[PDB]
Amino acid sequence: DKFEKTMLVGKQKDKNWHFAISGASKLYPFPVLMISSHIFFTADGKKLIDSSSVQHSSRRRQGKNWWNNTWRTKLLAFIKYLSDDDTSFYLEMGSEEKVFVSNEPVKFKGNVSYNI
Amino acid sequence: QLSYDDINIDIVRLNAIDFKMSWARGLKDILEAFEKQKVPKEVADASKSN
Amino acid sequence: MRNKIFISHATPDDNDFTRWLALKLIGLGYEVWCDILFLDKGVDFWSNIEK
Amino acid sequence: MRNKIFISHATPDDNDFTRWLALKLIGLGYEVWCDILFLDKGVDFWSNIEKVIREDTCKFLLVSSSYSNQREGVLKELAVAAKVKKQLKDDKFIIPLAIDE
Amino acid sequence: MKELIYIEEPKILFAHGQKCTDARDGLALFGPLNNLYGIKSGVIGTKQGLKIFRDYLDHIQKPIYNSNSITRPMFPGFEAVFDCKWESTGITFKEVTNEDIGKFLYNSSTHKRTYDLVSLFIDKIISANKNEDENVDVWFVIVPDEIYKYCRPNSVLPKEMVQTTYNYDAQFHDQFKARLLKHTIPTQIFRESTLAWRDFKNAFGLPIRDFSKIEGHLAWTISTAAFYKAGGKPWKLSDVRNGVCYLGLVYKKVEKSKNPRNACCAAQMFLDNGDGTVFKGEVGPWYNPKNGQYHLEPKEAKALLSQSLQSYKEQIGEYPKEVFIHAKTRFNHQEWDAFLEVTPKETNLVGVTISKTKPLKLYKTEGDYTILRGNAYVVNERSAFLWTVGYVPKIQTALSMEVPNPLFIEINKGEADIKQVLKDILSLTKLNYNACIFADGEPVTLRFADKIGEILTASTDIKTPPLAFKYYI
Amino acid sequence: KFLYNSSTHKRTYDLVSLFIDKIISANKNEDENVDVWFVIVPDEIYKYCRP
Amino acid sequence: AQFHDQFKARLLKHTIPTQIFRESTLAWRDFKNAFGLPIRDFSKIEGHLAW
RNA sequence: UUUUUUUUUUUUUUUUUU
DNA sequence: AAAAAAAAAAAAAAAA
Ligand SMILES: Nc1ncnc2c1ncn2[C@@H]1O[C@H](COP(=O)(O)OP(=O)(O)OC[C@H]2O[C@H](O)[C@H](O)[C@@H]2O)[C@@H](O)[C@H]1O
Ligand SMILES: Nc1ncnc2c1ncn2[C@@H]1O[C@H](COP(=O)(O)OP(=O)(O)OC[C@H]2O[C@H](O)[C@H](O)[C@@H]2O)[C@@H](O)[C@H]1O
Repeated sequence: DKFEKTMLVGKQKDKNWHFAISGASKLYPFPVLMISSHIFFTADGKKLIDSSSVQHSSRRRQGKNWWNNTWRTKLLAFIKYLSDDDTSFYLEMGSEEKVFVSNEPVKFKGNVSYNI
Repeated sequence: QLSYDDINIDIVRLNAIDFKMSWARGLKDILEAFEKQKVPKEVADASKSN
Repeated sequence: MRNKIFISHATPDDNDFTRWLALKLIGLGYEVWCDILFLDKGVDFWSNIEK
Repeated sequence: MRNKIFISHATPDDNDFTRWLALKLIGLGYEVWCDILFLDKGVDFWSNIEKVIREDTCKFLLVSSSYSNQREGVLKELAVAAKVKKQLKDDKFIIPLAIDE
Repeated sequence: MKELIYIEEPKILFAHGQKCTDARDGLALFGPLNNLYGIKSGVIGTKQGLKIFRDYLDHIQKPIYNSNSITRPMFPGFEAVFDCKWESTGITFKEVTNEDIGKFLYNSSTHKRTYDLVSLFIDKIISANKNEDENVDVWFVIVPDEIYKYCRPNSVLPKEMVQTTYNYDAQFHDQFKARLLKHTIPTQIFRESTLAWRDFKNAFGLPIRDFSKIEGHLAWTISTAAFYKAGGKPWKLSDVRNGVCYLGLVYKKVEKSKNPRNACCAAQMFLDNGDGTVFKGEVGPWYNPKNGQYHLEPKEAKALLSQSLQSYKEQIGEYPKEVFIHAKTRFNHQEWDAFLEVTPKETNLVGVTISKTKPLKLYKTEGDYTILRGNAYVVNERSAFLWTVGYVPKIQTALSMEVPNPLFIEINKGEADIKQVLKDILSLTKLNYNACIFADGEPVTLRFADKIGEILTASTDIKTPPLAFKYYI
Repeated sequence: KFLYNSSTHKRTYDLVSLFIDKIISANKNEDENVDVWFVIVPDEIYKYCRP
Repeated sequence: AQFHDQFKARLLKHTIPTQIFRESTLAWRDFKNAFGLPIRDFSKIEGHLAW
């Protein structure tokens, strides 16, 4: 239950917490695919918890301490698991035509920083 | 929690300015005492503090 | 001519009040000397304080 | 427990009387503390004075003379004695001694 | 690779013309702008709860400390920070008995129970204001916790506790501050929870609202609001240019009248002759029919803008030269036509749209922290992204919790330079008088207008409401 | 403009309105709190705004 | 037609204190009659006005 | 409602085509 | 009566 070097499926007490992604493309600034990260919970590892309040409480109790360094790596690991090669993957839209999306997200650049 | 009975030996003779309950009141006391004893002073300029 | 006001305190325990009082006294126009005020420390200052 | 008798005094002058009294009281089986005879050298003397007055001084004796009336050190240790008197609830904790005619 | 530029962190002015980026540090050292000799405080509530208020007022009197002073500055005490007298002596106390407050709470219907519970405070406070000699600058309402359990919409009283108006909202706070508008009285709601919580415990024994580490921040949020409600100036903005007013339009839903009717509210921000900033409300509530329009008909929009230019021309002498209208919703051209006609020729009219719905989440490659607050990604001369939520180094932590969402700032109408627009929004995110924080999520105009809208949509009989935020926040 | 009127009732109402409007505006639409509102009134109005 | 009475009557809804002053009751020394003495001279009784 | 922020449910409108 | 792209109202907890 661990792709690359970062975990995606885990436990807290009797609740299995599982990493998930929600994807959608936008074409206004650039043709890009935004991916948002989410945490879901199961009672047995296969059947999700039907109570919305319970799931919300569990995901917030998680999201207490995972910061960037463990959201980004899990997101990239899930994307790399979805990859077809080392540098990209393809959405199957036709028998002969495919939509090539990069497995590496867009980088930006900032001229400012600081230290811990 | 610092009772006046537990003060060090070198203070008990000296009058102790009270900052325990109001810091501003004690600071006003300090300013008045410094003015009375004519401590050397410069013109007030908070920009130096900044 | 002696014109500095020394603020003795416990540096790792009474730092905040000393900060507040020193930053207000300096703004008021009173010269203040304290260990927290000066940035960086050396072998010299142990003697410096005394003098 | 408190089993020491402290003899405050003006060190520059009154050493003779205090030494005599301390020797007499030690001979009389009473434990005695004083700077001339029992203070540990090369030690924080004010801190030791505070510790002995606050903690182990069962009885306080002040040698009062023309010098000891205005000496600073005797005044400080006298104030500490007054404070520990308030702490202990003992009105007979302190007995001043009149030496000078 | 796309370039993102950082706009300078704004500075807010304090006493003696001094500048400090932080508000807590500036107030804790340099004090407020004006001198308010004393705050005569009135307390209305149960006798049992008054003990807690007096204890917490004494607690505030003594300076208090946070666990990590770097993250949140310590509180040096009200008398030190604000140099104004605020004592437990001189509090005008009105008592409500447990029996009287319990007769009304245990009701089957939420609307009438809330109406009568709030009337129980309103009548007493009106009597105090209009029948008693002593003056009360600000009125604190200490409220029990069972009320908060059962004074809110869709809060169902347990059947075992049932013992026994629809033109009013089921919200205690909104209705309460709504019905006092005709009296021009400053009020502040306190929950008996928000006060010295350590008495209140859960099953585990920990306090439910356990703030064992964060007393300093709560005291900072209480003291600044109390000072502002008394008529004092905590801090002022210094980078505002001459001849600029802003206005913030927000649309809220109204359920009492058939058709939501989407009432709109506005707030102003402009400079005044001299240096004293003017930050008031511009409230002429313009009722907007249709279920989901959110766009003003020409007549009411013209009335709004005429009122806004008025309260500037009578306060400075001449008309504004540059106006930055902000809103959560984009403007249709029908509103803009009405706006243009009322304005004179000299003024340059600008309508800016601010939104959060855009799902952008900029992660960094390495590090357990978020993006710096103050960065800006300029999509084009008309649109950009500005992270008003994010990391700032002075408070030592990011204001948001997870990786935050930037603000989509677009000049929907007018022309505007993008840099000046993204420069003033970050400046506006500083002047929160309801809470004393380093900076807030998005500019205060859209949130103070949101508050006044949520309050003014609680009472139907509101006529010419006050324009001062002291009666609202 | 108000005082030099033929009707004493109308001039009195206008004078009261002129002050009360500004006072109400200050009370309801201004930030600074006022405990007591002093109304300085000239002498011509005193002599020419009474029954 | 009473300016004072109507004024104090109309401000009642807002529950706001006020005090009406004539300019003569104020520093009267400006106000001079034909003879050259102040009309409302209070030179000997100014302390009571202050009280 | 000392605040702030992030979610989850809903619901809702507009534009188009049958 | 669906499509996505735009809206606000309310609740629940966490930590500042
Ligand atoms: N370093 C200090 N040590 C002692 N008292 C101090 C100090 N600093 C301030 N005080 C205050 O100085 C005040 C009294 O010093 P006084 O005016 O000269 O003598 P009295 O006869 O008029 O008052 C009799 C009290 O003095 C006894 O201590 C008992 O407390 C008596 O109640 C104290 O209240 C302290 O708060
Ligand atoms: N390194 C030293 N620094 C200061 N004094 C010293 C030192 N070494 C020895 N002394 C001696 O310490 C003495 C300082 O006494 P004083 O203040 O002048 O006059 P008092 O009558 O008020 O002293 C009475 C108490 O103070 C005493 O410490 C004892 O504890 C007494 O109980 C000097 O003789 C010094 O030669």
